[PDB]
Amino acid sequence: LPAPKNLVVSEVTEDSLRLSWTAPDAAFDSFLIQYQESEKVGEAINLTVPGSERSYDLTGLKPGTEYTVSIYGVFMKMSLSKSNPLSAEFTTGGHHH
Amino acid sequence: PAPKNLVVSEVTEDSLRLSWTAPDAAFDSFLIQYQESEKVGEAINLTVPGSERSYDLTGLKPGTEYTVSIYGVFMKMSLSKSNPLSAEFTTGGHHH
Ligand code: NA
Repeated sequence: LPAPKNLVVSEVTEDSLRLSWTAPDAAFDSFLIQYQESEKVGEAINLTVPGSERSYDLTGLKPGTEYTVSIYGVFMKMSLSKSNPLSAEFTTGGHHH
Repeated sequence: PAPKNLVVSEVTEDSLRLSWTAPDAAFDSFLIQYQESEKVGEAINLTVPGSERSYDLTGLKPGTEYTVSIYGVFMKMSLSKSNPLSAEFTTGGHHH
């Protein structure tokens, strides 16, 4: 099954991590990115980005701090379901020929 | 849920005007299938919008029994996520 791959940082500063990853073209409608300080100090944060993105800047971080980052591909599927049928027999007017 | 109360409202020598009931907005459309009863493998299929409660079957043979089936059709939307990809990264600078 499809999934994001190759999660790296392309840039780091004292308060940011610029993420980069790969994914099959149009496999995903969006990405869910979850991040939190690794020791679990501070809030777990959830963000969404468009499915065409392959990079994202995590900003407003604390210096010298380890973060656990998770990325999920998100996909929508549309299908049609069918009820059980209702059936009846009817006869047209007139004389059979 | 499913359509209920399939009847004809009108019959002529060449037509059957179908009528049925369904809960408001239960279905996005209806599938109607019909064929001469004493016949196999000549079925006719069509769809109508989910707001409709009648449909005219025309160009039929006189004095002939027809089997008619109606299905309620609903559009299902699914939202799913892949397996996560996870990594740990350290920001720049000195921890405080
Ligand atoms: Na779901």
